[PDB]
Amino acid sequence: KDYRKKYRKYVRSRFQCIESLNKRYTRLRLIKEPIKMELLFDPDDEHSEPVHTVVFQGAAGIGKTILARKMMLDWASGTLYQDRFDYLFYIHCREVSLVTQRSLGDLIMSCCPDPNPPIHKIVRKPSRILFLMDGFDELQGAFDEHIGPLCTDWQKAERGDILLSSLIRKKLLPEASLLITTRPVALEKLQHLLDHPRHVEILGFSEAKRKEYFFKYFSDEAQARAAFSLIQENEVLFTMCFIPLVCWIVCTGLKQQMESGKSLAQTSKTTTAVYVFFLSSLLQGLCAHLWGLCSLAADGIWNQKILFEESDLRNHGLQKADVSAFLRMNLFQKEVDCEKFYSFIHMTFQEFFAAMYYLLEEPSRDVTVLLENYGKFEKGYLIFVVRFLFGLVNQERTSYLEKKLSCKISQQIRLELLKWIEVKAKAKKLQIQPSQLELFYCLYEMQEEDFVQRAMDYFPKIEINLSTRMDHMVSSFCIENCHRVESL
Ligand SMILES: Nc1ncnc2c1ncn2[C@@H]1O[C@H](COP(=O)(O)OP(=O)(O)O)[C@@H](O)[C@H]1O
Ligand SMILES: Cc1cc2ccc(-c3nnc(N[C@@H]4CCCN(C)C4)cc3C)nc2[nH]1
Repeated sequence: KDYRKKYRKYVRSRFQCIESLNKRYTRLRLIKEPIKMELLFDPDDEHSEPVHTVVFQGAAGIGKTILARKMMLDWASGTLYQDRFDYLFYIHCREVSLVTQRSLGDLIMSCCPDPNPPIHKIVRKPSRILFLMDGFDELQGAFDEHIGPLCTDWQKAERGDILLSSLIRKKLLPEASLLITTRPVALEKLQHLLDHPRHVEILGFSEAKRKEYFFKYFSDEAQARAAFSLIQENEVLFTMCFIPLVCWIVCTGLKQQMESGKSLAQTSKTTTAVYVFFLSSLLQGLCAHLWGLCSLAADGIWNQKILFEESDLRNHGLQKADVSAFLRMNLFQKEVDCEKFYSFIHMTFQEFFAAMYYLLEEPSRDVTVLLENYGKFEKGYLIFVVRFLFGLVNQERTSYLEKKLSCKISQQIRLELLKWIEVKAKAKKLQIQPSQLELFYCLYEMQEEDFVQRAMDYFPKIEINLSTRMDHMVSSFCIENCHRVESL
């Protein structure tokens, strides 16, 4: 009752996101599988009982964390679920340990600012509690559908996985509501726990909300109009910029380019080119400390570590003053509340530095054992580590950041990636690790006509499910680059 006011006051301040949240927040697209946020838990024309679990699936960098943090802010402001919920607990999945034996009560007290919250007054009305589980795919370690026995005691301390699994399966607080956000890769795992979920898909910015971001970002109109014109003139960038992280990256790259007397131009055609163009803006240190940055990201992927403490990055080379050269330029950030923990600006940037590690001119650098771990939740699926390898390996493509890669080892990786394509194409009897469309996403990043032409001849037929204009772009490139032993 009176504590709800104290918790709401805390949620109002901690979710300010001054990395205002509102000052940059742009309307994200949400579709049921046109949904009004307030009626997410309201049952449909058929159901009489309300929805208890709602699943937000969306792209990497689409803004799942920003939507969760916006919901938290709007709720504590009064706007959202004023009469539907009394408590909204934000569970940052990357911070939750899958092995750490903890109770559901312990978890709720992590979301509380005070040391002694009234945990019994809080779980008094479970139906009035909504668990905002952010980043299910970001749960470090293996999340198995076989873990057990399940939990039905909120006070009982069970293994992190058993605890989260029991909450998802609605075994723990059955009438408490749940909002799980995740990339669609991990939806295979999540589907096996969900008790009648209502699926929703985050589809980034609309064609109008794309322009809107460019105008909330650029305080000047003459800057905003010119930066959006660069996106309109570029077919690939325009398509890519529905993803808000892509908008942030492009605007920040063009902002650094604007700082100099350099006429606006981004001739980027691949996701790898977008990340290499962005990183090259920050290269004025990130040249001598490139070995550390890549080894830290690779070690943090092989053993599932998003948050690296002071001791992780100290042993990796980057000292106390090097981390300041990465924080101010926007490459490293302080997370895990007011504690000395440093994680990458995004999981896609960690997967980028993990991919770059294998290509630096000198964990292990065996792409063979890296590719064997592809498609596993316990390793982060490695979707982007492989994609960035395909793009960086690109021989007929070089910038400043690409010139610091061994041309001898990037050729060996090129031949290894082509064998991996041949293996996946022929033995299609897999319960999906690299889908046929995902293999088209890998060949798109590659871009080289000598490689894509050879890699395309392995596929017997084209069987893919096109969903976004990106799917029909990436796969059309591969179809155009595929031609038989005598087609004509
Ligand atoms: N609606 C939005 N408005 C403004 N920026 C956004 C929005 N959604 C995402 N972002 C940008 O994307 C970045 C990462 O997105 P995030 O919400 O963490 O997505 P995900 O969890 O799907 O990777 C944010 O730090 C921010 O720069
Ligand atoms: C910041 C940022 C850059 C970026 C570039 C591409 C994508 C992306 N990648 N793959 C998609 N769908 C395929 C479908 C087949 C299976 N594979 C694994 C997934 C869809 C999207 C939007 N997300 C991105 N985020």
